[PDB]
Amino acid sequence: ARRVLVINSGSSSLKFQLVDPESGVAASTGIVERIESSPVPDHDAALRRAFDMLAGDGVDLNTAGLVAVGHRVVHGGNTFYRPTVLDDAVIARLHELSELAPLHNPPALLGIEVARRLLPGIAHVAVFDTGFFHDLPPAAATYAIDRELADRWQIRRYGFHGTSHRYVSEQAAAFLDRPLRGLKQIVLHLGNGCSASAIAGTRPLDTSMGLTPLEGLVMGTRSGDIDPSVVSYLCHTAGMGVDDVESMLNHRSGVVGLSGVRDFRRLRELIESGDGAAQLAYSVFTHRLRKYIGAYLAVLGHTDVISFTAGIGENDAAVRRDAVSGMEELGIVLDERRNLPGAKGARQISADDSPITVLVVPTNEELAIARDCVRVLGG
Amino acid sequence: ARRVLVINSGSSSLKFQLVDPESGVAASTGIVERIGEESSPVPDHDAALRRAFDMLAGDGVDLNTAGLVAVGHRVVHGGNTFYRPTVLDDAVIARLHELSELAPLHNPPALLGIEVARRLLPGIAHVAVFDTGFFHDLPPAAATYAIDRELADRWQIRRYGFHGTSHRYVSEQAAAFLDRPLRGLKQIVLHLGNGCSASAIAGTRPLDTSMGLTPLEGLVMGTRSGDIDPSVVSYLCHTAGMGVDDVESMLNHRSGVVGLSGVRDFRRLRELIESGDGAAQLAYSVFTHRLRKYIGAYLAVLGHTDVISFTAGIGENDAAVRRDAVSGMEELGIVLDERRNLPGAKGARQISADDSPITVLVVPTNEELAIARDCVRVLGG
Repeated sequence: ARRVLVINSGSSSLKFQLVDPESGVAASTGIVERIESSPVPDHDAALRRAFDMLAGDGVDLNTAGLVAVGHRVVHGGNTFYRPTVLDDAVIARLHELSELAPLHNPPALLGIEVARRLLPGIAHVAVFDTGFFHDLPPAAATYAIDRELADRWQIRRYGFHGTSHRYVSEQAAAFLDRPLRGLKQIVLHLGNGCSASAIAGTRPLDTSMGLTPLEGLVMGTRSGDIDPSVVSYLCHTAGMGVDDVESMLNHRSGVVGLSGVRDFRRLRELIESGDGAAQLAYSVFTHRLRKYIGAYLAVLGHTDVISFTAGIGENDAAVRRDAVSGMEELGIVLDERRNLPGAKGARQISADDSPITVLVVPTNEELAIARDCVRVLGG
Repeated sequence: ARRVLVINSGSSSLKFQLVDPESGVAASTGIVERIGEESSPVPDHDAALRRAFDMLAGDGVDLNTAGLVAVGHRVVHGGNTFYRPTVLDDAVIARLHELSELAPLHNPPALLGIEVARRLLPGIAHVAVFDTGFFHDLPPAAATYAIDRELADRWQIRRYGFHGTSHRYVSEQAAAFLDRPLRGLKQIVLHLGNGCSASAIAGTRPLDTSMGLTPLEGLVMGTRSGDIDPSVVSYLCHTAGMGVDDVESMLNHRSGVVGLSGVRDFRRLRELIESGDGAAQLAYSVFTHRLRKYIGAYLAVLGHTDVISFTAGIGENDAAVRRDAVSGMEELGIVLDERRNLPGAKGARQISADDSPITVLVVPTNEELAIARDCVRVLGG
């Protein structure tokens, strides 16, 4: 029996999961936090802690049938898109992308360097969150700005949550018992970050995030779509700097910017007690999502299935209902008995007579990455 | 017969028209160009308007016997302050000056047009009409961006929308073409010209629109980018060393169709495509994909939709653009008819098949007439 250790290395925290790719069982899962007065000063002590934690649940990596270490990287730019076996020269090369993702890419490189020292007798593979969308058609990838300037600095729509969108699309096909290559579909990843995609066969046609993960849907702490003139306008009126504006749009916007709350489950309570700011944030969220659904129906022309996924998507009945209500003339009919809170697994939530099928499909990024590692190392 | 003089006062040029609001008949039309140039006999805005009186005299208008009753002035941005057609006086003009950070390039020359005209025609009433007015009322879920609330409130940041005069007027003509009251109709309007925008409308109330805080947001345009990740500004500061103000200017003046292909006129674009140019085909396909998305989005906002209308310079004339925008949409209720879509006819006309669940029209826009009828109405009779 064989296993893959999957790592997600951010700036103040580190996530890990040890998983068997054939059965899908997770032997051990955990997170190291707060990497100021902390027992974990740097990234070296952090990986050492994860080891102690694995030992504590009865795991030993010499006995566990370890065959690979998989590392998550947010941005592969225009040059890294397939799963990639790591060496010295590939790693040096990866440093050139920090321009595109300065908060997220450098701590992943830290995680790679440490893992390679402490575990030199095992192959290490990088997997890129941008990779599924590398082949977007040019009509959808190209922004309408100065050509020469765009090509020089590699500006285009990159897209994110690629591992999740590809996994759900495959599982939706299996649930329906139909070949994936003959399907057209829409996927909605609703978590702390939010994005939508439109997919034909095995190839994506469009997606809601852009150059960076800021664009598109309304999120927990990010604005999504906004006129790029806000930057200039805030400079000339408020005397705000460019770095200040960008930071406000990433960490002090979305639901928290409108209502003061990040935690989506608190928002329902505050609405029932008559808080006006909370009701406005929920309806701004809902309005943006309805637009992306209609826009992708037109892009596709004919749509077989629509699927909800991630933390909010798999669990929030009110959200799914408010996303597609009043759309029967477009082909969507929801069934209230089936859309009930508290259900489990892949399931149908639309009426039997709905022209377009609607599903909940749970996501499993770590399991998809483990299967990617084994494939690249020769089956 | 009574008549109104309608004025559009830009930085380098001034447009005008003398029109009868009851008959729709335009007695004189024209433009004064190259204002401020060393070569030019027109050094400032005072001389330009005087030039315009002479052309009217040339065209046969005896100004003292023409039955003139108002001057209509168009202004791009009214903020949250001015949204109805407004009788001008010196107090109103002072309040307008304070709004110029919302429109640094377009608002100032329109104020100059007002001040010159009040001095030369002091015994006629003057009226301002705001391109933002129709959208002042958007529902809060469509008007509000998802950013820091205290911040948005202090600096008056919201979706304002533009092409207001055109969207309203076309929505009224569509209802009239069909023999139906406006209050019972849900409709989409597509204004495709040098600038481009879309709206979603329920009776007399707009539900959404594609331009935003400024005219930069939404569809792909002649020289403007439309939608793009706001992170471009940040990214270009750090890597190409560009200043905020130069990015803004690039996004407004060197993007769009021109940025991708080198070309302006859409009639030139077609010839380049049919001759096989690769960059031209790409520019046009990016333009088309963005437009298809806005049509789908607003079908979902409305829920049920009665009619879709094309208008302005491209919408009224270009039959390939219409076909590319709505083909392949039969499962959404749209069926186009090839024979009615052909170039040649002018005037309001149907282009969908007789049995299409959703009706599709071409409806010509007449912004000068709409503005003249507003002047007469606010002046009490």
